[PDB]
Amino acid sequence: PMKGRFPIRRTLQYLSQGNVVFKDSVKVMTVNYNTHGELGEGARKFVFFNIPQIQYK
Amino acid sequence: VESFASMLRHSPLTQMGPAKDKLVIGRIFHIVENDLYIDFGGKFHCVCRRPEVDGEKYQKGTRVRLRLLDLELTSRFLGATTDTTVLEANAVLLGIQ
Amino acid sequence: EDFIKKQIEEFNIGKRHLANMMGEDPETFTQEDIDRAIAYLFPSGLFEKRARPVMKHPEQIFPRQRAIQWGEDGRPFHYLFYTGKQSYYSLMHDVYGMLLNLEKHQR
Amino acid sequence: AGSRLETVGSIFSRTRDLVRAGVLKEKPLWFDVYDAFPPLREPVFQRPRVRYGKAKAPIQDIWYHEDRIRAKFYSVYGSGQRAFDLFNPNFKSTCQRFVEKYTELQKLGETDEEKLFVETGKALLAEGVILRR
Amino acid sequence: DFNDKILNEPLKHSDFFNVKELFSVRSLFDARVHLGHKAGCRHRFMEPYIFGSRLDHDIIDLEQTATHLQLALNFTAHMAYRKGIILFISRNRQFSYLIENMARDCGEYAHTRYFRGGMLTNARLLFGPTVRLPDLIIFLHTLNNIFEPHVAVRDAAKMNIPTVGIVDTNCNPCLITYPVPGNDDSPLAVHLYCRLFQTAITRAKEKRQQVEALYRLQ
Amino acid sequence: NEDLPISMENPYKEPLKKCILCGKHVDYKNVQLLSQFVSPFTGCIYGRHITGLCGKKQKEITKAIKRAQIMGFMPVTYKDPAYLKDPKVCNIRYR
Amino acid sequence: EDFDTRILEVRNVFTMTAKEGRKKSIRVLVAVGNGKGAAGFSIGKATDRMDAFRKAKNRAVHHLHYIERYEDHTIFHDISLRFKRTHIKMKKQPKGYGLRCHRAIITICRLIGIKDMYAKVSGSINMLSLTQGLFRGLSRQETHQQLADKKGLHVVEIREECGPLPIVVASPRGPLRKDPEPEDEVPDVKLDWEDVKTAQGMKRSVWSNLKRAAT
Ligand SMILES: [Zn+2]
Ligand SMILES: [Zn+2]
Repeated sequence: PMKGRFPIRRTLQYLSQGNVVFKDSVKVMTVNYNTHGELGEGARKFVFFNIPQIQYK
Repeated sequence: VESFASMLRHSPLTQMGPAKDKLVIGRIFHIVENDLYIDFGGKFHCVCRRPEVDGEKYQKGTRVRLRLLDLELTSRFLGATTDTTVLEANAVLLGIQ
Repeated sequence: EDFIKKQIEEFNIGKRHLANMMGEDPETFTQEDIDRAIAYLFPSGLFEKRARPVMKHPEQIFPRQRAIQWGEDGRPFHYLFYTGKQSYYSLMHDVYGMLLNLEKHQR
Repeated sequence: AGSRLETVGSIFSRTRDLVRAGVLKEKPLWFDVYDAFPPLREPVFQRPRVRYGKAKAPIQDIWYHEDRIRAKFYSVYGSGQRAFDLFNPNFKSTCQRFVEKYTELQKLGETDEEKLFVETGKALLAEGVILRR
Repeated sequence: DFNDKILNEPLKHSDFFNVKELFSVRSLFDARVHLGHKAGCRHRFMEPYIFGSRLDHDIIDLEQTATHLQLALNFTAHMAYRKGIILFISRNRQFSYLIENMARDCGEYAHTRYFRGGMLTNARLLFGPTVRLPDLIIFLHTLNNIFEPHVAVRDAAKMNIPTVGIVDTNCNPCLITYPVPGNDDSPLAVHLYCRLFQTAITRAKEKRQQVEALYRLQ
Repeated sequence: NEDLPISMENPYKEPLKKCILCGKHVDYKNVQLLSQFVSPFTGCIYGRHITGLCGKKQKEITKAIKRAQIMGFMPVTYKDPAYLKDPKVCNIRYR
Repeated sequence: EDFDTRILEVRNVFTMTAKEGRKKSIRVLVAVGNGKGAAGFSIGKATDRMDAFRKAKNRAVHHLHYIERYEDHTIFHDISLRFKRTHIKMKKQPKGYGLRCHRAIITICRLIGIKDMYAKVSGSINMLSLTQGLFRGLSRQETHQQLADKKGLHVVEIREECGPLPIVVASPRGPLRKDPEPEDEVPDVKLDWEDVKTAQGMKRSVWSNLKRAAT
C-alpha cells in the first residue's frame, strides 16, 4: 500500500478537484501557522491537505 | 422482590469477609477410610485428615468446627497463563460442635 | 436373523435323520451320541477339534451378537448407547450404587 | 450433509443458508425453535487474545463503607468466638450485629467514627456479648 | 399438515410450558450458583457475565443467569415436546452417579465417563450405518479434569448439533449456543440443575402425551 | 441502587511488612550487628534469602562490613568469638 | 449429483521410513460446488491416486462453505486480504465482463455460480492457502441487507447504463435511523499504488490487457 497517512493527498485526482485558481498577479504566498494553536487547527489541516491542490493548479 | 445486590450485601459471605483466620462450622458429605471432606460453606469443600484422638467419632452429618486459610487453593507458576487450582480448600480443625 | 431359526430347525431335522440312520429311537438322544456318530460316519485325521468334523447345535456354533440396539425409528433402548461400553458402564454404575448403599448402611 | 466448519459462523447461519441453497433435503428439528427463541448472544468462534499494556479489564472489585468497618473490626477484635454458619441464609453473626450497631449509631447521632465505635463497644458490653478479640 | 401445525403451535407462545416458575434468584443464591473462581481463573469471554469481584473471587450476574437459564429450559422443553434426543455430559466424577440416575429417570441419556476420540464424528463406523445421533447436548461441567474444552462442544458445533452448557469463569462460552453462567462445582447447584431438567423434560413429555391423546380423541 | 458496590480502596490490605532494620540505621562501627550479618566460621556474608531484609539495607550493611574489615574493626576470615552468644536472626539448617 | 468436482492440484509427496526408505504418498487438493453459491475445498492424502481422489471428494462434499452473491454473478464488493504471505485482491465487475483471474479461482467460481469478476494475487503462490483465503474473504464479506440493517440507512445503487437514477438495493428491516451520515472527507484509508497507477493511466505494460481465451 501507499505510505502516507492520507494517500489521497498524493493522488492526482485530489489535486485536480481543487476549486481555486489564483490570478496571474499574485506571485508569492506566505503562511504562518503554529503547531499547537487550538484555533490554528484549521490552518494546520489546510496546510496539510489543500496546499498541494493550490500548487498543482 | 429483592435485588441480587441487596441479597449480596446481606449475604453471609460479605459479612464473613476474608476466609483466613476465621472459625466456621461444617459437615461432611463423603468420607474415605483415611480422610474426610467437610462441606462448610462457599463453593469448595475442604479435605482433612482424621485426627488420632476420637477417631471413630466422624460420621455423616457431624457438625465439626474448624478454621480455614482460603476457600480455594491456587498458584501461578512461570509458564501458567492461568493459575493452577486444587479444586479444594485448606483448613485446620481443633474441635467439634 | 431368521437364518438362526432356519439352522435350528434344519439341525433338528438332521438330528432325527441321524438317529434314524444309526438305528435308535429319536426320543432319547444325546450330543455324545452325536459326536460318536459323526466320528464313526466321517472319521478325520485332523488333530484340532475345531478342524475335525463336528455336528453341533447352532446356538453353540454361532457366537451371540447383539440384536438391533435401537428401535425401528428414533431413540435407542439402553441409556448409554451414545457412548460405547454401555453394558460395562451400566454394570459399574449399579456396582457403585450398591457400594454407596452399603456405605450408608454402615475364584 | 451438513457443514462441519464451525469457525465460519453460527450453526444457525450455516443451516439456514444451506437450506436456501437447497443442499439439505429439509431443515433439522432445532431450526424452527432456535428461530423462535434466539439467545442474547449468537454462538460464534473467536480466538482468545492475551492482554498487553493498560488493557487490564472492565471488571472492578466490590467494597462498601460498611466493609471498611468490617475490616476494622476484624483487625481490632478478630476471630470471633461464634462459628459462622454458611448453610443458614440471613445468618446473624457477631460482626454483622456490630456493623448494624455501628451504622445505626453513626447515622442517628452523626458523631465521630472512633467515638461512636467505642460507644458501640460499650453498648455491646452492656448487652453482654463477649469482647475477647 | 395438522401434525406440522401441532409441532409449530408451541413456538408462537412465550413461556408456553411454564418454565419460569421452576427457578428464582432466591433459589440460585441459596444453591450458591453465584460463586466463581479466583481472578486468576477468570476468562475474557466470561468477564461480561461477571457482576463483580470480591476478595479476588468472581461473582456472576444473576439477571443474565436467569435469562440464559429460562432460554435453556424453554429450548430443552420444546425439544422434549418434539421428542428430540437429549444427551447430558458431566466429566466430573463427583456427580456421575446422580447424573446417570436422573438420566435414567428422565429417559434422556447421558455420558459421564471418559469421552472417546471421534465418538460423535465416526459414530456411523462405531455403531452402524443408520443411527440417529442426538438432537440436543447439554453440559453440567463444560471442562474436563485437566480443564480443556471438552471435545463434545467442538464436535457439536461441527456436526450442527445444539449445545447448552453451564459455563464457569474458566469455561469458553463462545462455542456454546445457550451458555448458562453458574457454579459448575457446587453440589447444591448440580442437584438443582438436575431437578430443574427433570421437571422440564418430564413436563414436556407428559404434555406431548396429553396433546396426542386429545388429537386421538379429535 | 444503594446496595450496589462502589469504587473504594481495600481496607483488608495488610500493611507492607518491614524488615527488622528497614527503619533503623546502620553504621560501619556496630560490629555486633555486622557480625550477626555474617557466617561465624567461614566469614562469608549471608545472602538475602538467608538474612531476610530489603535490598537497600543489605547493600548498606555489606558495604559497611567491607569498610570495617579493611579499617580494622572486623576481621575477614573468622567471626569474632565474643559476638556468638547473640540472637540468631539469619536462618540456617546445618544445625 | 448437483455437486460438480474439480482437482486443483496433485503432488507426489515423499517421506522416508526406517526399513523401506522413501515412500510415495499422493497429496491432492479438490473443490466441489453446486453453482448456487455453495462450495467446499479439501485435501486428500493416500498411497494411490484414485483412492486419494475418492477420500478428498468425499470429505469435501462433507466439508463445505456457503457464500452469498449480489446478483447471481458477482461478489458484493471488492475484497483485499493476505493469508500466509499470499496477498489477494478481488474486484467486483459488472455483466458482460467475464472471469479474468487465477485459473484456480476461475474453476472455483465456475463451481460457485458467479459469472464475472476480476482478481489479482501477489507474493507467494501456494494455491492451498490461496483457496483458504479466498473462501475466508468470500465468507466474511457482508451482504447489503446485512449492512443496511446494521447501519440504519437505505442503500442506493447507480449504474452507467442507467442515468442519474437511485436504485435502492436493500432497506433496514428494523427501525430506520433518523439522521444521515455526516460527509466523511479526506478519509484515512490505505490504498494501493498499482490500482492508483492503473486509474491514473500512466501505467504501461504489455502483460496487462491480453485477449485471452473465453473467460
Ligand atoms: Zn468450576
Ligand atoms: Zn527495609
